[PDB]
Amino acid sequence: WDWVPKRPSVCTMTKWQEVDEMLRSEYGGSFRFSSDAISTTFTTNLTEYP
Amino acid sequence: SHQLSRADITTVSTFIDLNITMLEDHEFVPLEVYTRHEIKDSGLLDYTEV
Repeated sequence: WDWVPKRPSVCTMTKWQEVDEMLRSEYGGSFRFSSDAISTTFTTNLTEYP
Repeated sequence: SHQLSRADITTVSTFIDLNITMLEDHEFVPLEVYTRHEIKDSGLLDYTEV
């Protein structure tokens, strides 16, 4: 078989959704990401994920 | 002396204002994290295909 480098060949996370308008709000020491296109809301901590 | 239109005299409001707007109609689309085919494909070997 043809050999390819490991790092640019595999992905442990896969792109699922693209959101044009995902409103971000800061509330209760958390970030709320709300999308009306998919009617979906996520809650995250205020700190970035490296 | 003369006649006057109703608009000629400034009016003070004797009504208390109450503003209500309706809830907007929303549409929920079919959205799944993983489909049936992706979950089936997750397996490394399939006995039937092999």
